[PDB]
Formats: sequence, structure tokens, C-alpha cells
Amino acid sequence: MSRRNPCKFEIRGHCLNGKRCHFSHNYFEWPPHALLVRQNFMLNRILKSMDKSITEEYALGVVGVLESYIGSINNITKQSACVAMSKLLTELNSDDIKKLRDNEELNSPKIRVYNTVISYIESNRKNNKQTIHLLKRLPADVLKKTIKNTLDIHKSITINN
Amino acid sequence: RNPCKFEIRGHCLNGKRCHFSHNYFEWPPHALLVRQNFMLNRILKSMDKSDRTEEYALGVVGVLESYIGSINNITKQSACVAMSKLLTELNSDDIKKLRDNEELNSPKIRVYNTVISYIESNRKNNKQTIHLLKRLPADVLKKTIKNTLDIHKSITIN
Amino acid sequence: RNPCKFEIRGHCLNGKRCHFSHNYFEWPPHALLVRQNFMLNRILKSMDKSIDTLSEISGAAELDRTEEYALGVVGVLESYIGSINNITKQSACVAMSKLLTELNSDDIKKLRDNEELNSPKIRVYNTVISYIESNRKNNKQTIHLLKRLPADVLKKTIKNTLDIHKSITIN
Amino acid sequence: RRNPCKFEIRGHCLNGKRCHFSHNYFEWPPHALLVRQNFMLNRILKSMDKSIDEISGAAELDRTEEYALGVVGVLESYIGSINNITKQSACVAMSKLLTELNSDDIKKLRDNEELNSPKIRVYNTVISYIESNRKNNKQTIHLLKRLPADVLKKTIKNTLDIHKSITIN
Amino acid sequence: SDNPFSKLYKETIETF
Amino acid sequence: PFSKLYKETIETF
Amino acid sequence: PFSKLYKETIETF
Amino acid sequence: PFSKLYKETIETF
Ligand SMILES: [Zn+2]
Ligand SMILES: [Zn+2]
Ligand SMILES: [Zn+2]
Ligand SMILES: [Zn+2]
Repeated sequence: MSRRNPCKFEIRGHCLNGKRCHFSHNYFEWPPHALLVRQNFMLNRILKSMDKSITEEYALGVVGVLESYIGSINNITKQSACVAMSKLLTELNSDDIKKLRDNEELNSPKIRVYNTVISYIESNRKNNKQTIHLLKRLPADVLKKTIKNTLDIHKSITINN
Repeated sequence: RNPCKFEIRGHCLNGKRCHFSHNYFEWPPHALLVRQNFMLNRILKSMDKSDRTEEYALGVVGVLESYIGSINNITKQSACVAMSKLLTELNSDDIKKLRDNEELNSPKIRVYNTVISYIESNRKNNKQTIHLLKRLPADVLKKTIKNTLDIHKSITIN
Repeated sequence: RNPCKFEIRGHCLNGKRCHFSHNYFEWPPHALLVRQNFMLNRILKSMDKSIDTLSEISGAAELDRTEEYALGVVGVLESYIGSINNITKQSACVAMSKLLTELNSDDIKKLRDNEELNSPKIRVYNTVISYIESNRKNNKQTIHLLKRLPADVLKKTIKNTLDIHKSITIN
Repeated sequence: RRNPCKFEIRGHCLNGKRCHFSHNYFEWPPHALLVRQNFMLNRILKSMDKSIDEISGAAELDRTEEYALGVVGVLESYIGSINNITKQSACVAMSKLLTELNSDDIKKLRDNEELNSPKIRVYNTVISYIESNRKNNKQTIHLLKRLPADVLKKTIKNTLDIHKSITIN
Repeated sequence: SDNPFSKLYKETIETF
Repeated sequence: PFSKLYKETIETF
Repeated sequence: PFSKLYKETIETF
Repeated sequence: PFSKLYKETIETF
């Protein structure tokens, strides 16, 4: 079905150069890798398109911001850390924490930690604004221990299951 | 330079600190395949309207299969929350394909239309569906569940 | 381990009881490709809006019936045009709405652009494109409009959209 | 059994039982499934977009080389004052470019600039045009509308530049 | 007075 | 608006 | 409600 | 508001 060279703009989304584009916009003739890359870019779009949540802190990442808050460095405000923590909750999946939770021996202290993080992930899923309201109310040592344990879990899930 | 493991699951939150690749052009195809599965699961979960470890072990199926034979701490108020989830896993189209194979006036057609309407109604409003499933006579609820479970089993096993 | 069949169609519901693989990293590509398809199908129904608010519209429930499931939307619409199979006007308007949800304006515009600047097809294409777009903003209002159309005019609107449907698809 | 439907590859087959082709993804080659996903993704997204409407029926008022041109052509042609483009219709295409852009890619561009570099302010403006357009695109269009000729022309010019930058490399 | 959940109640009874 | 489309549909077809 | 979760968070950390 | 953006644009181009 005649393999041609895919349009780079089409790979990233939708080509906007009208008919003056001399590239393939027809998927039937795309190598499979072009088609895999495009889907990832599109999924990102579909996901940002369902969001009505809301300087150089960008260099830090959501993770760097939160570690800074915990480590009392870089002057991270409580509000900015609740906001980032909501971004981190959004990234996790209860179902994963549940399988971690299931490995724990009966009456392990880590079990209660896991259930509370699930409550935040779920609470953050229904109303992230109200969840940020909550994270702001927490005592600052309690907020730092909470963040800490979620980054622990985040790092833990990602590297192996 | 390998795909960022955090990126495969979603979005990397490590900022400029990250050593790994975030550029989908340079990824092996399998990374890209795995990533779209995480991403699709996420897109789905966030269009939803939603010990407790013993229940998780069983699974929604385990939980429902219990309540049918009245054991393993099986309850109504919970069996209905399980039922709700089962129905979310099902869609109408498969039931219709099953419905198209029954001869005329064959009684299964009526169960199929009831399940279908349970699916559709579960999609409008899971709470009022659970409210309704929690309102049924135990023996009749156990029959609805029994039947939906069968339907669920057989769609997959071929 | 082999991928879990249930999981290929969505999400396993069997707990630890299940002997199959739920770990996407140890899956063949093909299982990963099929799953992404069942999953897209599910996503599209939930955000489908019109695919859910149709409980409340007349002529809709008849499309869910045995005889018409076998026909499909296209069959239902051909039967309306053809005056076989006893199809209510209000059913073929709902079916019509379903056919338009399935088409993409930009395919018509590329068909539109191949035409000459005297082709009578250009007017039909632009009317069709305007149905696809209206139906996307507001299909209740579009189903309503469809139903006001004189039967003969409506049947022509359907016949042209069916033809367009085909030309886009096989070539 | 059979080949992939081809009505299914593009979305969902509507031919019901009469169709002889395969609707069963298990028996489909990988490429077909890849193509389907692409068509299906394009639809999902389109269904979340707020239509900027049935303004194709308005080819009565005679401005119809907006397809051959494309959004970029139209924007480029509004800028160098050629091909008669209404401010109003170039505000429209502008909104279509900003939908096409990702804020995160721009944020990445902003890193590679020195501090106090005047581009940081442009990137940041571009970014919140992207952010504004994602929510309310009538207003963003009606804002771009109430923007002086030479401000609008400039804004777009840097948006196209960035747009090009990001893709080619 | 007719809601979908109450017809579906009676629907389930008449069927099972 | 939708009246506009009714018009053009009759004028076509 | 969200106080349910605050009560809990205090306890676990 | 959109007000702040109107200013921001004008100032920057
Ligand atoms: Zn192109
Ligand atoms: Zn990374
Ligand atoms: Zn399984
Ligand atoms: Zn087919």
C-alpha cells in the first residue's frame, strides 16, 4: 500500500501547511514507528484537553520542588508544594499502591501509610482544588512526612513491579 | 539513551535533572506500546464518577462469586459496589451479538436486555444503579449477578 | 506468562486468583495493540455525550433491537430510503446522527478540493460538512432539524451521506 | 478468517451483519491496529474541541482558498498582507495554531535562553495564549480581535516561528 | 412520576 | 442558525 | 469528610 | 483576567 515519508507535523498532531506539504498524511502508508510516536503525542493532547485544574522552578520538576520543600531549600512556599503534590498524586494510580499494600505482612506499619496515600490520590481525583485546601491545612512536619512517603512510593512503583 | 521509566508510565516529573530519554522519536516500539497502555488507563480512570485488602485479594469477580454462595464476609451493600464495577467492564454490543444467536422467544433474550439496560443505566448513574441493586430481593439480586457473571465469563473465553 | 485475556479487553477482575500476566512490560506487541483498541472504544463511549443522552430521544430505542442490530445504522438508513423494513422517520434521524458521528469533515474537504469549480457536488459536500459539524456541537438539535425535513429531501440528504461514507472508506 | 474491515479501521463498521470482513482485533495484523488507533485518537480529541461554527456553508461570501493554504498559509498570508485575509479569520486560524502547540515544548525552549534575554517574555506570552485558548477560545479569538494590526501580526509571526522551530528539530 | 430506575426495578423482578 | 441549515438543505437535494 | 482524611493523616505521620 | 494578557502582549510586541 505504497510506503511514503510521514509528515513531521502530522506525527506531532495535525499538519497545518495546507496543500503545500509534500509529505505523507496518509497513515496507511506510514512505517509503524511513525504511527507509535504520533499516538503518544496525541494521548498527551487528549489528557491535557481534559484539565480545568488551573520562574525557574521548571528546572527542578514537580519532584525537585517537593524535595526542596521537605529539605527546607530553595524557598518553596507551602502553597507551591501543595500545588506540586497535587501534580504528583495525579501521576499515581491507586491500583498500583494496592498491590504494594498486598505484599505487606499483616499489621505492618507501612500498610496504614499506603491507605492514606490512596485516600489522597482518590481525593485528588474528585476535587484537586479541595485536596490542595486540605494539604495546606496540614502541620508542616506532617505535610513533609506525607510528601516524603508519596515520593518514596512514586520511586518504588516506577523502577520495578 | 533509554526511555525514562517515569515517562513510560505517564509524565516524568524530574525536570532538567533527568538523565533518561523523553523523546518518543528515539524509543524502541515496545516502550511506545507500553506507554499508550498506561496513558489510556489514566484517561479512562479520570472520566469516572467514583479487611478492604481481603476484598481486593478476591477481586470484583471473587467478591461476587462469594455472595452467590454466602461466605467470605460477603454483603449486599458491597456486592452491589462490585456488581457496578463488573457492569463497567461490560459493553452492550457483545450482549447483542449473543442476543442475535438465540432463537425466537428463547427466554435468555429477556435476561440479555436486562443486563444491557443494567450496563446503560450503570453508565448514567452508578449510585442510583447500586441504590437499585441494593433494593432488590436477595434471591433476585443473586440471579442478576449470576447471569452477568456468566455473560462476562463467556464473552472472553473463545 | 501469557497476557490475561480479560486484561486485553480492559481490566482483570479476578484478583490474585488469576494465573495470567497483567504486566504490560512482558507482553507481545500484538496483545498491546489489541488492548489499545478495546480501550479507545471504551473511552469514546464515555465522552460520547450524544451516545449517552440518547436514552431521552424518540426513535432511538428501536435501533437497539435484534432486527436492526443485524442491519446496522447503514442498513437502517438504506431501509428508510428504500421503504422496506418499517423504519420510523424518527429512527432514521437518530441513525442519520450516528452516521454523521462516524464521518470526518476534513475527508470531505479533500474530496471537495478534487472537484471542478463548476461541479454540483461542491454544494452537496458543504451541506454534508455542515451536518457533521452541527451534529458534533449539538446532535439533539441536529436530530430535531433532520426530522423537520420533508421525507423526500431527508432521504436525499441520507443517500448522499451514505455515498460519501463509502467513497471515503474504500479509496 | 478474513481481512480487517476497513470501515472498522477508520472507526466502527456500520454495516451490521452483512459485512463479510473482520471486526475481531485478535486476527488483525499490527499495522491495521496502528492505523485504527490513529483515526480513533483524532476523533476523540475532535469531540472535546469546542466547534468554532457550520461556516463552510458560508462559501457564498467568497473566501475559499483557506483549505489549500492551511492555517499556516493563511497566517503567513495575513502577515505579508497578501491574499485578502480578514483579521477576523486570521484570529480564527491563530486559535487553531495555538491548539496545535504544546506549552511544555515552549518551556523547554525557554531554558536554552540566557537570563534577561528578551525572548523569555515572548515565550511566556505565547505560553499563556496557549493556556487561555485551551479553556475559552471565543474570548481568546475576541481578544486577538481587539489587538492592534501590528501587535497581532507580530504575535502570530513569533507563534509560527516557534511552531516551525519545535518540529524541524 | 416515572423514573428509569423504578421501571428497571420491576423489569428485573418480572425477569428473574 | 439551524434555520439557516434547514434553508440550504431544501435548496440542495 | 475531608476532615475524615485530615484526622487520619495526623495519625499516620 | 484576559485583561492582563492584552497588556502583556502589547508591552512584549
Ligand atoms: Zn504535512
Ligand atoms: Zn525522566
Ligand atoms: Zn487476569
Ligand atoms: Zn465491516
